[PDB]
Amino acid sequence: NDYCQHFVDTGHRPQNFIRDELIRLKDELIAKSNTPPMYLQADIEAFDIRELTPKFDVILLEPPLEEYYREKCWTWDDIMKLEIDEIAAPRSFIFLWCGSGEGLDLGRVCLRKWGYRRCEDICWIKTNKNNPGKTKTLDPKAVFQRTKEHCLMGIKGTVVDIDLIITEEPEIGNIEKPVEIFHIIEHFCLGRRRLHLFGRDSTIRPGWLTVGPTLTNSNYNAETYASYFSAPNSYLTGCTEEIE
Amino acid sequence: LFPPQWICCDIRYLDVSILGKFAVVMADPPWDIHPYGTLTDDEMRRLNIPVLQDDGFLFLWVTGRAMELGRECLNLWGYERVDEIIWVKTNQLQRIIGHWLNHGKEHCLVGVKGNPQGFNQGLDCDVIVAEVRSTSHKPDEIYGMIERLSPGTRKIELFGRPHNVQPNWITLGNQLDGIHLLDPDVVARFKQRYPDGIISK
Ligand SMILES: CC1(C)CCN(Cc2ccc(C(=O)NC[C@]3(O)CCCN(c4cc(NCc5ccccc5)ncn4)C3)cc2)CC1
Repeated sequence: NDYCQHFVDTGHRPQNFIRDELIRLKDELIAKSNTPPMYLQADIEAFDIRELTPKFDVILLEPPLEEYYREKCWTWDDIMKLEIDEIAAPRSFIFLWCGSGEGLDLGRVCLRKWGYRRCEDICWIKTNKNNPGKTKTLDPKAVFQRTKEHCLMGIKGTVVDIDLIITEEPEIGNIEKPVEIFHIIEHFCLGRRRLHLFGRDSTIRPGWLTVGPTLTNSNYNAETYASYFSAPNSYLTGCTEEIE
Repeated sequence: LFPPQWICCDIRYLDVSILGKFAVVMADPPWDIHPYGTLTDDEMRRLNIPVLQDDGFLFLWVTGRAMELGRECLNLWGYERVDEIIWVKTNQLQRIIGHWLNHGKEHCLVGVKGNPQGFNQGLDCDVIVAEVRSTSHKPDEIYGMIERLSPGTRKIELFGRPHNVQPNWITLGNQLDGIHLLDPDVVARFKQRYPDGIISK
């Protein structure tokens, strides 16, 4: 009946009781279309973002917020000052991991600052099926136990899945976001120039350029990278057959 | 005081100063996002929400571009957004039931004004899993979380419907059936402000 009452009674979050065609030919097309993974170790605070070319169709931004650590983080002061509009294509999309606190507001300020409008709010809902006992340490301003995170999707320029990702809450000190966000993004078929800022060795993925301070190796070459999108491949969605 | 109370009215024109102060305000506005009863963005900004509370919480349901407009109103009215509840909408078998993604949830902003003392913060979590009822019917679970958060206190709901009336709550909306007031302080101030029982612009 009342899963909220049940959570109060037992510590099992309401999301613990949610139960769960061929979208795989599309996934196969995405895979054939993907560029080789490319990646660059870079200290984004000291890095001139403009050296990342060409302009991107999709930017996934995952700055390491302090709230992710209950065991160098980026403040929204730092994040807001990134020059994301300088590397986004005039028609492009952004997916910004905002956490669960003040980022839900300041992430919207960032989106508007960089020229986007928010078009979706994707919620990563965390179950606790394996640790009903472990209570949560509350942020001082919090009214409720925070059991989710938000990834905001923004669009700039002119112009399937659900806006929910449900997984078990990761082990403490694990900051990784669900890989399912990549699936949602790639299924939109938004183009092939895809940047993941503050990615890690563990998130490197075909079809993506990954830029972050903790990468152990680099293979990025701006001229090589641009060559993946030169004619006749300039406007492929990443969901169509490669051009003969 | 304690049993359900309500006022059929146009919330744009009611003098809400007669209602006193509330520990919790909840609103489910007819935002102008694409309808009868819709309020324009300016009408929502101008609602006299600030007189309703000194220290307490506001629960503001939002969808589409009111995700942003509701945040504007929340701040204009004097609140800081400190939480965001999402209701995951299910069918009777607990399966999940914006032109880029299908929508599995509704959002409710949680704002704070002043420094509320004696609330039971952290008893519930910020995800509701509950069955969809009629069109635009919010889940009754929210009243339980609000009661555990602030037991026994005075609460006010804006843009509610008859099925929303609850003990400890005063409900306002233009599809309610007449006026039903039991709190003597509110009855007194209502009769003085509205001696003929009519609420006009
Ligand atoms: C799923 C959700 C959690 C719940 C639904 N929500 C959206 C939502 C949809 C419908 C209602 C609803 O049915 N609410 C009862 C009403 O009566 C309806 C009519 C206007 N309304 C007013 C309006 C008003 N003045 C304005 C006005 C303008 C023109 C003419 C007359 C009056 N004054 C008092 N009540 C209030 C509420 C919310 C999404 C998420």
